[PDB]
Amino acid sequence: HHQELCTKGDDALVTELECIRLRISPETNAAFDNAVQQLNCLNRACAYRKMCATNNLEQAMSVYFTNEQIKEIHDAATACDPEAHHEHDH
Repeated sequence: HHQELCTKGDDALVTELECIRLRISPETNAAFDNAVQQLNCLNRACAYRKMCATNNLEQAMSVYFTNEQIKEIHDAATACDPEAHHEHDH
């Protein structure tokens, strides 16, 4: 859209920031590391949020992990919950 670059603001993106920094559990480290390596944001939230914007990090990370894997790191990095659920969803 436009105003959809994570409309939960930088604030909740910072919440997710800490829920990205929790080392997570999935291929998160390997995958995003060479992913946000691409974008070279260093900060993995730049990566995650730019996918949230219009993709970016998903290149290398998605090469490494599978769709199901990033389902995990999805709810992992947003809910800070990489083990409990592969998908919290609701």
